[PDB]
Amino acid sequence: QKYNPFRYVELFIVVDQGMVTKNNGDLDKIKARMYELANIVNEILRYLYMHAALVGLEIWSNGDKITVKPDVDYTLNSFAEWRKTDLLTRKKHDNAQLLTAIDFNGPTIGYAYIGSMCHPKRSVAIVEDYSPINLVVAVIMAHEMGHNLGIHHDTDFCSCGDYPCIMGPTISNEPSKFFSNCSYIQCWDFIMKENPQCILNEPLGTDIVSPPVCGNELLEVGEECDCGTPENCQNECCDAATCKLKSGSQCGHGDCCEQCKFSKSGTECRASMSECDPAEHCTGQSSECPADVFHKNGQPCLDNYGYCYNGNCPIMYHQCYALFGADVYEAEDSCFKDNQKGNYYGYCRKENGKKIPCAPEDVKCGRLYCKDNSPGQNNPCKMFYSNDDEHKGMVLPGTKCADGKVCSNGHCVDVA
Amino acid sequence: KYNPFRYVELFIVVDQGMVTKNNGDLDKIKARMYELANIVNEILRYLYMHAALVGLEIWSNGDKITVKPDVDYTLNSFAEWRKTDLLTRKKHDNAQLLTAIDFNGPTIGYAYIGSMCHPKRSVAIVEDYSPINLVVAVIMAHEMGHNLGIHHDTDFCSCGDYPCIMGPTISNEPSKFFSNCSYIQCWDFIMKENPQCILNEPLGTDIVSPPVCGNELLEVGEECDCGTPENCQNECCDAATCKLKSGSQCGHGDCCEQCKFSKSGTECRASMSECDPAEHCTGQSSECPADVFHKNGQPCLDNYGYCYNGNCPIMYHQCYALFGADVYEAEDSCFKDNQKGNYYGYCRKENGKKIPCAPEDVKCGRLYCKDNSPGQNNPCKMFYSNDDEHKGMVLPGTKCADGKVCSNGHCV
Ligand SMILES: CC(C)C[C@H](NC(=O)c1ccco1)C(=O)N[C@@H](Cc1c[nH]c2ccccc12)C(=O)O
Ligand SMILES: CC(C)C[C@H](NC(=O)c1ccco1)C(=O)N[C@@H](Cc1c[nH]c2ccccc12)C(=O)O
Ligand SMILES: *[C@@H]1O[C@H](CO)[C@@H](O)[C@H](O)[C@H]1NC(C)=O
Ligand SMILES: [Ca+2]
Ligand SMILES: [Ca+2]
Ligand SMILES: [Ca+2]
Ligand SMILES: [Ca+2]
Ligand SMILES: [Ca+2]
Ligand SMILES: [Ca+2]
Ligand SMILES: [Zn+2]
Ligand SMILES: [Zn+2]
Repeated sequence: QKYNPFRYVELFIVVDQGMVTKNNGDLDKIKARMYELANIVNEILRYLYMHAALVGLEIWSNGDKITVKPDVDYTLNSFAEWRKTDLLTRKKHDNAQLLTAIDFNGPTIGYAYIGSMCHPKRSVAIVEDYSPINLVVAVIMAHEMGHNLGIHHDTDFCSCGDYPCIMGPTISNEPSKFFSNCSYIQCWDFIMKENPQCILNEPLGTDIVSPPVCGNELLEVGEECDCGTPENCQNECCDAATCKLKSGSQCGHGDCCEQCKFSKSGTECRASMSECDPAEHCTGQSSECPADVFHKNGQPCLDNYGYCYNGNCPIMYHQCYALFGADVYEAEDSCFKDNQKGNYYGYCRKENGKKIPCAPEDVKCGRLYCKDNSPGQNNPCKMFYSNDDEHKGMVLPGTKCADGKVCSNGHCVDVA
Repeated sequence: KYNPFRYVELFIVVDQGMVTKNNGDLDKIKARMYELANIVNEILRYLYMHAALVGLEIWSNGDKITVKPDVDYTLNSFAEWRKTDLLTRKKHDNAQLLTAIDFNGPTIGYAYIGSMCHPKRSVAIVEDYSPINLVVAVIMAHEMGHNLGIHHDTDFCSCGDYPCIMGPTISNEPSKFFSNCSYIQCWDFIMKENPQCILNEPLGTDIVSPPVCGNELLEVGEECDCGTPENCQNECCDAATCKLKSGSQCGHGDCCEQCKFSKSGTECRASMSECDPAEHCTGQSSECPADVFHKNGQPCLDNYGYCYNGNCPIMYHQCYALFGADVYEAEDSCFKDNQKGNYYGYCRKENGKKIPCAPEDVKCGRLYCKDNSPGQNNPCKMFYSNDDEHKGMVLPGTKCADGKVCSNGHCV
């Protein structure tokens, strides 16, 4: 299971009603451009060791499914909410942008949550159809996505050469394709230090909706392999320019592809996480590490210390350990009553602003309590809270709150 | 010149139990304390650490705290003594109480985890478990390693076929070796939570125990010292005479280029700011000058700040440190939640207890910064973690007005 240096943003573009009428209804033409923007956005991000892959296009040729308002802050929280409640529940994807004809107040031609990549709500960005030039619109797209990647503007002695850089204070008439030194650092700081696990997988060709394109470094339909331009290709299994495999190779992609041949059967290709993570192994007859399989969510795991959840086994014990280190354990039940106060630290589910208190049963599903015996600092009900992320130190969704019960969204709901 | 090592400046406090046990022979106790401290420096070398005994206090009259058999009491009591008494009249990084009175849950040692340099918590307690110096020494090494965020050797950390310093339990025949985990954790805690109080190198005169040749600590009567002749790697000093070999000039301190002097203008000390007048050497100077600063209050940085202990603290620079780029100084109006008296909003502390700011001292408690993150707009964002309520307080010495500044929670 080799380590991929790249990440991948499985993008989802939405196009507003406004934008459509601009284009006289030509749905096919829109699609065509959204396919092209995508490839320029992936071109651009390559410097950052990142790819951009269009896994969904949804044109509101019917009508805007949210009110697209001139004030760009309302509109963004609005698109972020629809992204989460409607789009996400219908389609898997990492990041969604909204292209629009609507004139924003600023004037602002782009607006996007900082360091949000992968956040169920905030991994989003609004983008003005600020020009017919695709190089321009794509630069804006890549720019906002950069903000999501937690990149801030260039300042001071940031450089991308003697051209206009992507995260420059403001856009040029004749824009370049170049992120800046400052951008590359800030972006990889965000990955290293926030880890958006969701951009980790290479998207499958079937998964991608743009006409397959050879040399974009995205394996796609009809391609036997892809490894960029002839000048960049390190894959001696692949004819960079024709995207077909070379002579004897049975493969030129995947974790189950060695030298150029298929991986021996039994060859582990996806390491197990926990006991809710059955390992995967190569078929001996294919080129890709077989799909990932977990156990039955809710399965007695860890000598019945926990009930499974997405391949892992969340037990209060480990949760303490992470927060508070060696020799610290689960606290007295009494400690959890502080969850009903509904204050800065004690609660269950923040809904979209306020801190909702805990139900006297749901108290084992808010802020966590641990019995810290750190000499000279013994404290029965040790708790953890930073407003640097109020989630650090809340019980993980999936944790036993009793027997035959788990914490689902603030609640100690029932198991089955 | 960057120094790998850190230097624990240890202070030992000996209790009454001990004293009676030695029938009051102080001249003796002193002698053993010196030995212990030396043994404890040997041990530590592996962590690239040193222990230097810069203080020793035998309670041969009164006992300065009622050391109870509840180690946790004795410990918090002895910590408060350290900081509200001992530390007032003696500079020192870490302190240890050797007792001869037995503690409860059969306890030979007791120390704060990762407490190194803490005004109150930089201490540990060790028990007169044994006449055997090396046995006692090791407890001291141990409860120090605790002080340093070092944990019990889990289940398979190793150090040869010897019992290791941070083993679950002590053996009948201890050894001077720290385990690999220990090296790791040590420096993680040092890297991560860097304690500044162990960076300076003890002056030879800062040390109270009889100078030693080949202990890796420059002292009085020594020209240089670089440990055993087996470990001494600078070809400038005979590591047994400690007075430099054939025609060597110097051998320690920054200003010594392999066995000889530096020269003039040669910058010698860091310069945190413009409030730190670099200081260079001169040749004829075997070492570096004393760290000159700037008469506190000397205007600095476009007239946004006034100096302090070497740096130049301004509100803005302090928002950027906590929150990153694009987060600037908040309007005075936010700072007003510092008279609220609540978990985040005070101006200082009297006794565990928080004092709300007077309207006057307001830009002198919790910090507030303007954060316009799209979708997450917050005009008066501040930092608060129960890991350290102090993280986010305005920095002791920061400009809060034309001419006025912050000190111990006031704009004055
Ligand atoms: C407050 C407002 C003025 C910020 C801008 N608006 C514009 O820059 C604009 C409108 C018409 C001409 O310029 C904004 O929308 N900022 C956006 C877009 C942006 C900022 N820098 C670059 C560089 C390259 C491409 C796009 C952008 C932003 O994302 O910050
Ligand atoms: C409650 C009690 C059993 C905890 C131990 N006690 C002992 O270690 C002990 C009692 C009689 C003989 O040994 C404790 O507080 N230990 C200390 C000191 C310690 C533990 N392991 C090592 C290894 C090397 C040096 C010192 C120690 C501790 O801090 O854990
Ligand atoms: C960016 O690169 C240029 C190299 O020309 C350098 O001058 C500039 O200061 C660098 N700054 C950062 C933050 O990398
Ligand atoms: Ca993905
Ligand atoms: Ca391709
Ligand atoms: Ca699996
Ligand atoms: Ca010191
Ligand atoms: Ca010496
Ligand atoms: Ca200076
Ligand atoms: Zn921007
Ligand atoms: Zn211990």
